[PDB]
Amino acid sequence: SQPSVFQCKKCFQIVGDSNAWVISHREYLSFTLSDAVENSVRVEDTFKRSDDGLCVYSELSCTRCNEVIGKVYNSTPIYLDDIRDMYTFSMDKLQAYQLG
Amino acid sequence: ESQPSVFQCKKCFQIVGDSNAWVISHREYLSFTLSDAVENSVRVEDTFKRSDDGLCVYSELSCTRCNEVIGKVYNSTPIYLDDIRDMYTFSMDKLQAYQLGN
Ligand SMILES: [Zn+2]
Ligand SMILES: [Zn+2]
Repeated sequence: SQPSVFQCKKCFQIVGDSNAWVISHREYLSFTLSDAVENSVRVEDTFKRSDDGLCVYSELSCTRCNEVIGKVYNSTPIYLDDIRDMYTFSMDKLQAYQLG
Repeated sequence: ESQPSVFQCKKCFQIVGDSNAWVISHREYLSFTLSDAVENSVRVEDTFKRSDDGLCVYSELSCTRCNEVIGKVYNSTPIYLDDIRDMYTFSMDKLQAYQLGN
C-alpha cells in the first residue's frame, strides 16, 4: 500500500526506504536495498566470508551507534548477483516505519 | 518531487510523523502542522500558555523519548487559526526531515 522507512533499532537513525528495495531472504532474515543514506552507514575494511564459505562481504555499521546492522556482498556466485554491491540488512537490527 | 518526507526529533531520531498527515505550515513561525502523529511519540504537557501576541492558547509538545520540547497543540484559537486547533504543530528547529528516494 504505502512505503516504509528503516532505522537502526538502537539509535533510530534512518538508513533508507522501501523505494530502493531489491529482494529479501527469510532464510537469512535479511533484506536488500540498492541505495542508502551515505552518512548514516559505513562499510567496514575487512573482507569476511559467509558461513558456507562461498561469499565475501564487508560489515555495515550505523554511523551513530556503531552496531553492525548489515553486510555488503562483494563476491558472489551467479545466483546471488542481485545482492552483490547492494546494501543487505539484517531484519533483527532494524525497525520499519510505514507511512499510513 | 512528489515523494513523501518523514519527521524525527533532532535529538533522539524518534519518528513523530510524516507528510501524509500534513495540514499547513508557517514560515514566520518556522513551524509546520500535522493532523496526526505516531501514537506514543509525543506528550502534551498540562500547562496552558499564550502566544506572544496574547491571541491563542497552546500546550507544549514533548518527545516521549528525549523529553525535548518540539512543538505545541493550540487548544484555543480565533477563527482564522481553526486549522491549527487540536492539531500537532511542530517546531522546524527541533525536527528533521527525511525525503524518501524514487
Ligand atoms: Zn544505530
Ligand atoms: Zn526526542
